[PDB]
Amino acid sequence: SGGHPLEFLRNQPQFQQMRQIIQQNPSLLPALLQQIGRENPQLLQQISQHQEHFIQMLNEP
Amino acid sequence: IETPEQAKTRERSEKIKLEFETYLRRAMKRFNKGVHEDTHKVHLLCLLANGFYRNNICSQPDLHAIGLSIIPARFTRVLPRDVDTYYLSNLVKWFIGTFTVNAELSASEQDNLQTTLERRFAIYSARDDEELVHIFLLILRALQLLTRLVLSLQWLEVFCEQEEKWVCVDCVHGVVGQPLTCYKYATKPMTYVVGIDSDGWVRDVTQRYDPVWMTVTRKCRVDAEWWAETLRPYQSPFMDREKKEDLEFQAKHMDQPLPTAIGLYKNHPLYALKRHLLKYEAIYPETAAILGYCRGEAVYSRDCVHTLHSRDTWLKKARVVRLGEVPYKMVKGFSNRARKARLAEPQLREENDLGLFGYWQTEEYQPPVAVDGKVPRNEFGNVYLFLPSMMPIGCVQLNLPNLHRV
Repeated sequence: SGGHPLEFLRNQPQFQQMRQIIQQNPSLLPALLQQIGRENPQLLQQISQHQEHFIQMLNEP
Repeated sequence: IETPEQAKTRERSEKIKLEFETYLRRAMKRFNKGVHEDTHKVHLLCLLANGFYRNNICSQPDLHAIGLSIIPARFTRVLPRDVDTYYLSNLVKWFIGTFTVNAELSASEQDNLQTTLERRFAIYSARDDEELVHIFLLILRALQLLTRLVLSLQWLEVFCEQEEKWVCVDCVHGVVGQPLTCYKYATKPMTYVVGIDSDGWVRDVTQRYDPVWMTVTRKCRVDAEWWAETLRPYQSPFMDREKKEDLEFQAKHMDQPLPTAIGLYKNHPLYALKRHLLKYEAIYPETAAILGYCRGEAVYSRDCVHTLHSRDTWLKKARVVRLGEVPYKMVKGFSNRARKARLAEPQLREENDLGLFGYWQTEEYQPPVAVDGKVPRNEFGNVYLFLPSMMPIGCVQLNLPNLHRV
């Protein structure tokens, strides 16, 4: 299949926590951006393309 | 005082260090620009996610039932297929005179948005404009009316089957069918305007409302491919409706006579001036229709402006310039000493002609056939294999050292 570069972050615990943050609590959403403010070159680099999997992962409860 | 040789070495070192520093500055500026663009895209995605969550909230049957319980029975007797602009105007006028805006209403951080909307319906008071828009959207959806909530990064769009067209509705100011007014009351920078329907499909309706779409907004929006990829999973299956909407948008865009600034015609598909044409660009046909005149300068469609390339360029592009054709365009060329001869004699600077042939003057390339066990060659005893399709038929390329010797 077309293995997306975001596949590894599927089971990443901090990535899962940020996904849960996006899903329910927008008060914690800026804190998610804080992770972006720490170090996230690859995540924002690859977030341009193949966002369907990213959106589905964010919607995952 | 340094010796001249040491001074020259020092100058070389300083120049190299300065060049590397400038390169590092360029790399840093590119990285910062990319990070800023990524952050803007992330913010746009976050706004889209918030809008999707709010729209999914606004699809609850309980809210629709509550809205219908307040709608008078005179409105329910009109079929959704028979909804007209006059009915929409009457409903908006009734809505304004019944629902009032009260900013003094308390904002609880714990209550859900659905509970807030239910309380606003019960008290018939809206905290702000957005809550009023949501209330009117729920009221419209109570009557089984196909309505899109439109946000600019808000109003409504109602699809009339009699017109088969979307009429814009602004509940706060009592505006129906006036996209210009909706653009007027929107946020100052209009770059993206999206209508999300009840089914969840998102349509970029920025073209209908923003007249600056083609002139400044196009140069100020995100990548068209990226936005298309973003909206692709949320494209409605009603392809014909999208096509009709796009045709109406094109018709509205063609209604604009001409922009006020010559600079707006630069690199514009609908404008495409004369002076702005590049080295490979030429108007074809030269008798093309004139879209207008700006400060004495004629306007032609960009489709009439074709990119012309040299004959060998077309050969590289798997195309053959038709034999005996007069070159449509004559431009300067960059070559070996034939090029520098123009510098040697300035009168020859414009004398050297590089024949650019249009796509209308080029046919598809045809690969050669090996003859008598010998590979067909170029004009100079070589075989150009920029594309594998240009390989002679019956010949194979082998990349072996001393193969020529063998």
